[PDB]
Amino acid sequence: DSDIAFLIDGSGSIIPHDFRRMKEFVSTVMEQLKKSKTLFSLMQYSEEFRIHFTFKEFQNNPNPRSLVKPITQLLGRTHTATGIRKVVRELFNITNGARKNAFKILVVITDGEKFGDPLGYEDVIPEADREGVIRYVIGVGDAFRSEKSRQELNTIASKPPRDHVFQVNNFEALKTIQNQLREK
Amino acid sequence: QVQLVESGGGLVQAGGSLRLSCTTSGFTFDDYAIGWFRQAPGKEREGVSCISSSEGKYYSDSAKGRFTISSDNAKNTVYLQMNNLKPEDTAVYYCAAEWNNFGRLCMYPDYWGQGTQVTVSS
Ligand SMILES: [Mg+2]
Repeated sequence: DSDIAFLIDGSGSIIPHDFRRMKEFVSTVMEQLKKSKTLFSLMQYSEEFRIHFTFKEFQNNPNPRSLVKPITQLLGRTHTATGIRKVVRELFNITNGARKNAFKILVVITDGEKFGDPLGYEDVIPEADREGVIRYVIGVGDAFRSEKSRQELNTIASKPPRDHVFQVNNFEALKTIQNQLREK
Repeated sequence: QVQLVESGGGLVQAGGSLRLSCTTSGFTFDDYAIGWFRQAPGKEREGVSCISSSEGKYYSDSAKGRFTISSDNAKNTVYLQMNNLKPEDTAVYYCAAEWNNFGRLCMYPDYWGQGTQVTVSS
């Protein structure tokens, strides 16, 4: 009943330890939601974009360790706004195993420092809202330690921002999604 | 029960300094990150600073370099030392608390104090 898409920041600003912590965060969310009606898909972004597995591909091999372990960090600039657009258009397409009438969740894991993107958040959030994609945001590193990155997290987060911004150092985001999905 | 009581406000000349105090009670002090917000009337609201035992310290762009947030863990009180104050810093200063296990450094506080007036004149 729910299609959860991950968009992970692989840019040069994500240190290797945090990028590890992103990998085990995503793996734990999938692993906790196996044997349920949740399908999963992942895109890594920096200035280039790699779909490491689609909704259809997770359906054919629902092993979170096997899907996440070979993921290697891209580095480079931070094209977050373009990354948002590609997830909505490519990952949440029926051709990739996404379901039309499902609960659409995007999980963005970044440090909140878009850099070099030709697109703005103002240009991509209406597209996400049009498909009913609920957007959760996981701040990493020093994301919460500068006023610029914090106010960025609200712009990307869903309409009640207080329900949708969390940290990667805990799994409070997963509990909120689980409580959300149980309500659904 | 839950209280967040601001004190240390008032009128100060430009270039002066003030130390605000946020004396807290009615909750376990260590479970929460405590932060400072401000809103002058007819102006937008701003985050200023926050202190968490696990996530460290946060300062807004206007606050960094001038301001210092600190915590007296024994008396459950958080202080904001504000140096080099300016007339544009005139606002009602609120202290607030957020459950620290979210790890967000006071982005969405769960409790708000009543606020105290800080005035900065030339
Ligand atoms: Mg970067």
